[PDB]
Amino acid sequence: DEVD
Amino acid sequence: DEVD
Amino acid sequence: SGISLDNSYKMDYPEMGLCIIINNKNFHKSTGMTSRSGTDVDAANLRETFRNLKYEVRNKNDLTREEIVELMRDVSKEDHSKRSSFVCVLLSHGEEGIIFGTNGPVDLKKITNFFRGDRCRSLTGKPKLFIIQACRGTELDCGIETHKIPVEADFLYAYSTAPGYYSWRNSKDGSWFIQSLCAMLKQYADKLEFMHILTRVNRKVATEFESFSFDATFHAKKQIPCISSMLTKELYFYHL
Amino acid sequence: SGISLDNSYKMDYPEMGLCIIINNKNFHKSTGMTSRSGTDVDAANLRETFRNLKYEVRNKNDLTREEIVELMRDVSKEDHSKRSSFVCVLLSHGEEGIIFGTNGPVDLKKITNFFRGDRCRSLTGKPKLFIIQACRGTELDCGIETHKIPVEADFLYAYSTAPGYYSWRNSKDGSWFIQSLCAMLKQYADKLEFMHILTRVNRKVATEFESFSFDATFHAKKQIPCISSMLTKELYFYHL
Ligand code: NA
Ligand code: NA
Repeated sequence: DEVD
Repeated sequence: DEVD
Repeated sequence: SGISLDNSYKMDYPEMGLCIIINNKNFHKSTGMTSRSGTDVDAANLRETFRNLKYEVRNKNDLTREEIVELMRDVSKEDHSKRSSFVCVLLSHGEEGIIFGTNGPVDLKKITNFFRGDRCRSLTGKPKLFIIQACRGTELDCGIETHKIPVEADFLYAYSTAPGYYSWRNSKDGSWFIQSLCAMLKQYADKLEFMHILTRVNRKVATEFESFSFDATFHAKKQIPCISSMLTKELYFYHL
Repeated sequence: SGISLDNSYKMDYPEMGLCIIINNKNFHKSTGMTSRSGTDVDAANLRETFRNLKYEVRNKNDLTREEIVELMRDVSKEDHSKRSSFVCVLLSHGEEGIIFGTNGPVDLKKITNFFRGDRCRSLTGKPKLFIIQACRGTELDCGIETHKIPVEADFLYAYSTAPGYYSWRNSKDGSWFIQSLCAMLKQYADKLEFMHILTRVNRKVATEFESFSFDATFHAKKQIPCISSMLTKELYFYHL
């Protein structure tokens, strides 16, 4: 999971 | 007619 | 029992819930804000409309920014366990993200945060509706010829106008948006899901209203409302 | 003929319309923006999903801010007379109101303004859908346990996340929002009005996803998407  |  | 479906909010609690109407007409002179002629028409229309939907309506008039915050704090600390939903209607001057108390502005986010899923547990999972008749800026529309659920889940913001735009209020008839909203709730609350009702409000405001002004800057302008949905289910004001 | 009703957009033009997918994965090193691992999964899912809805899909990869603006300008100057609708999907880094080209930011409003009712006449009165997988800020959701028509009319912005919030993308599976959106379009485009589809996307994202991180700041976070509708009619991707 990564943030944009 | 008036604006808020 | 047979197959069950889970696509619509449970609206058959013993109570529909509160409908808080904040009607700010007269502003402290030092703010330089004009009196919002016609807002009493809006406030009365909303009271009757939501009464017929079986909401416990509370009308509040001419609240300071401090009174707005305390009222919403206090309401968010009530026990809403027996209530299906919560509705708050704000009628005032505004800017983007801001609604005016009689003596100065209030951040909309400060008001709505009281009802976050983690801060008002008796409304967790229940629809929280905020209906805002207020400007969101000063742009004019010239028209063209033709951790389990998020704390921000289950909010709906029914804005009278698009981001950055003025919102229009007629001193005799009430605001374009509130007029149309009440009419569409009256006609369709026993028939249509709420997003479809609000879409009809969008069309009514967009097609049936146009400003008339002696001032060319403000003449022949149009308005489109703005539905902002973080709801997770369909919302019907009736139940089986 | 018999009684006619006018509550849903006409979606039986010869063409459904364009679906422009801007897939920004690799950013110029000087911007300091990370590569958006998993976005190709999103882009491929969207291409197939909208293909099956009979949209003319155009995938564009790694566009500069200048290329984004020129592309959208050029698309807005096409003749859309035979098309029912217009769809644009933006996959990139972002902030509130902003999407990143590979070399710097673009104002969302600059992109969408090309399609205003008065600036793209062959889409006037037709639904213009903008689907945005990008951050809108840096807030994290901790969750809780359980003059004829307005120029801004007929736009729909399907935001992946609430205002002010990060948006989540899984490097293996794609973004939470685009994953859910495609799945719900696949299952319900022949059955549900578009706002009801997007409401199912809201619920899927809100209930089925939660971040996992070794970093306590970013661990166990939730997301709710944000539907922003200026539509004036119901939108069904099928017709009779
Ligand atoms: Na209005
Ligand atoms: Na996402």
